[PDB]
Amino acid sequence: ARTVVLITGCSSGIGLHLAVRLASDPSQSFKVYATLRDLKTQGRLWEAARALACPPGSLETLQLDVRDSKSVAAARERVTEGRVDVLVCNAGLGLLGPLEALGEDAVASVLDVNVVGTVRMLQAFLPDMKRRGSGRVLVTGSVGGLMGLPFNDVYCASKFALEGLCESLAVLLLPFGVHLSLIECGPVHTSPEEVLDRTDIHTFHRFYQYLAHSKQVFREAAQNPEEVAEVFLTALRAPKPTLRYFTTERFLPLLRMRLDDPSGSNYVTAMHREVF
Amino acid sequence: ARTVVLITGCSSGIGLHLAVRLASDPSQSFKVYATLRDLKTQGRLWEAARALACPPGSLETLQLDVRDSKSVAAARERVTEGRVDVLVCNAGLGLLGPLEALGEDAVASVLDVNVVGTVRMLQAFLPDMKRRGSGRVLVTGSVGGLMGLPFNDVYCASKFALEGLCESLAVLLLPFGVHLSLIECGPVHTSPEEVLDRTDIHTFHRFYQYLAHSKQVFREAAQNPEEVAEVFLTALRAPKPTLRYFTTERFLPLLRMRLDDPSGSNYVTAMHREVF
Ligand SMILES: NC(=O)c1ccc[n+]([C@@H]2O[C@H](COP(=O)([O-])OP(=O)(O)OC[C@H]3O[C@@H](n4cnc5c(N)ncnc54)[C@H](OP(=O)(O)O)[C@@H]3O)[C@@H](O)[C@H]2O)c1
Ligand SMILES: NC(=O)c1ccc[n+]([C@@H]2O[C@H](COP(=O)([O-])OP(=O)(O)OC[C@H]3O[C@@H](n4cnc5c(N)ncnc54)[C@H](OP(=O)(O)O)[C@@H]3O)[C@@H](O)[C@H]2O)c1
Repeated sequence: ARTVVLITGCSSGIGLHLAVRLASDPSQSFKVYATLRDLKTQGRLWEAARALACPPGSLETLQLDVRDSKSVAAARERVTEGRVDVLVCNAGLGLLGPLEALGEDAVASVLDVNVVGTVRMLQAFLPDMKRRGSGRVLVTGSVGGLMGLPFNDVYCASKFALEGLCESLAVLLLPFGVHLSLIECGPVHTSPEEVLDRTDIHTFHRFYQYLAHSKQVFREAAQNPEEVAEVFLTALRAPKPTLRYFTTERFLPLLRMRLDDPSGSNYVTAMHREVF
Repeated sequence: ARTVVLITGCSSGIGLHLAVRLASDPSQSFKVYATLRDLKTQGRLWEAARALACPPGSLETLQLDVRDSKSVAAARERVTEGRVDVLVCNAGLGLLGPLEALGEDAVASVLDVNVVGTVRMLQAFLPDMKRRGSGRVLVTGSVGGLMGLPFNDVYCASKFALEGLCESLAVLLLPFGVHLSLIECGPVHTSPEEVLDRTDIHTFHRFYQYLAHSKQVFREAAQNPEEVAEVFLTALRAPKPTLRYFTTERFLPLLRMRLDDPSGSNYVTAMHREVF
């Protein structure tokens, strides 16, 4: 039988690229349920699917909004095979700006989608995997869940939360045969007036500096989503997958500095200088 | 003038002990606003305050429920001095059990109180600190925000989120004169039928094992809250405070193992063996 994959957030970026990479695999090993918060956004996915000649029936789209457990449960029921071999929790939101300029609703949304939405997926799909003694869970991670980034406080909070969620689950899941892995990505190729009204002029200036620095890092280091999507495939095919896969080695040095001074002083100084 | 301190979650545990330690300081240097989600729980705080002979006016209680920005803003307005020198974000919730047995509401609450509630406090109080070029923010942290613990998936998610939140803020706040620090605590001295209905028998058994192990760690290693509260004082008086203070060195070895194998495999195996 085919490996059934269900992926969240497939309208663009990594989830879209992974869905068509799997559905178009030359071996035809995978059946992919590409889920999207809003089905009106499915056009790029189908344009990409056609461009890679995904065979008819290799790819199916479902509406699945991870903020609603009813949407999660209805998409689970639509899996005609009655099982999910590979669950990919990829749906996510960014949030950028001075902490005091972020709306309360925008903050709550990032946490609900990024964190509670993955909890909702794991509650809905983990129990069947545990009973079967098999299944693979891949979660899209970020360098921002491993080290704090200025002006990405809430986004980072959310990615760090996924690290804690997944590591805690991994400790239990070790002898169940169910494998969880984070795919740690760096940058991937996928109004000033309102921010200034909500913060001070110095923070606003630092924000500009962050943004100029971010643009340069992206221009120099953003990876193609095909390259990132393939790390998911690598994790899927490992007989004994590790908790974390890194899509690049570029941030490891910073990571090691961070990890080697538990007071946090070396990291805070080094990252302040790197960005500003 | 006195150092004005506002602390969240003062009904018991660390926040209660810190509030009276500060209010009763022999130098009478601090004016403490001890805030509590529900004022009906203030009795132990006042019993402790009397036992340490806090001078009249050294300690004041305000209702402050970090889930509501209106409650945050009304308590801020009650600070008669018009400034907060030291803000202590300590309010928190635990959540223990099999991930599939946790209510959706209980999950959302842990994140809203532990993460969005600290964001709400920082939005309300950081701007005045930044304008003044001074102020200290202390956040109660946990060993669970530094490494994942089985059956504490959502709690850990929330503590890891605070690490990401605070580290991201610290990178920006470096040149503003506003100091943020996490106080990293280990264990501190502060129905089966329903869990079994929501999970499988094997997970339920592992849960028992976790709980027996947890009880032994607590019995052997829980620190007195006076000792933990004093680390907050240490951070407050440091001229150049670090991002993190540890209340104990007991988990550093585990922390270093975790940090030295970024694949996460060594930690997951070691912690599985430690608990089970
Ligand atoms: N791109 C990078 O530089 C980078 C780096 C490290 C990690 N990552 C991670 O990669 C994942 C995918 O992002 P991309 O692939 O990089 O970026 P992307 O295009 O932002 O992908 C995110 C996907 O999540 C979906 N989504 C948002 N809210 C959702 C909800 N409530 N329910 C279901 N789906 C929802 C988005 O769709 P709608 O917009 O239609 O809601 C979009 O399809 C994210 O978890 C992101 O954090 C990205
Ligand atoms: N105790 C440990 O073993 C340990 C270890 C590491 C870190 N910590 C951290 O220490 C902090 C304090 O806990 P303790 O001091 O250890 O435990 P605690 O007695 O649980 O303290 C938590 C305080 O948070 C309050 N709280 C809960 N929801 C709130 C809300 N919505 N608004 C305002 N306050 C709220 C609680 O009051 P109500 O119950 O009345 O809401 C209580 O006063 C927590 O952040 C905890 O994670 C504890």
